[PDB]
Amino acid sequence: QFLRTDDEVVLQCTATIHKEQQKLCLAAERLCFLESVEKWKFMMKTHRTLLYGHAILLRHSYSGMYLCCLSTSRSSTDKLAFDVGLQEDTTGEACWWTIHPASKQRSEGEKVRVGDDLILVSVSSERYLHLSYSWHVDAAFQQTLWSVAPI
Repeated sequence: QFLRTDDEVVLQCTATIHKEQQKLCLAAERLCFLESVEKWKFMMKTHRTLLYGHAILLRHSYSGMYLCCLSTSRSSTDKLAFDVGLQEDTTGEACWWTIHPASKQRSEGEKVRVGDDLILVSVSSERYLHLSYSWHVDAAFQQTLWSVAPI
């Protein structure tokens, strides 16, 4: 089963809480946060299979808004990371993310499988969608690995 646009997914990263790893889910309601309204769909325009190096939108299902890298750096105590949040507007590059493999055992232009560990690169700011500690998401120079499950 490959990953496709319009398929409702949960977007997860591993966090190391009490020296204990668990899978956390991206959520939102105007910035983004983590939990475990966690439902997302990949899109290519305002159910095609996604390829690595494809730029995509992440549409939040409850709200209908998109995950966009912001200007501001207010959620972070690293001032080189940008805030990530929901935006209704989708002209410009800020709501766009390119998908990359975690592993060398996956190539650019290849089909993105479910259960593939993913790296998500902001088109406008060239930063990664990034897990930060509470736990939040920002856009930073350090990579975080994301995986997608069906929901």
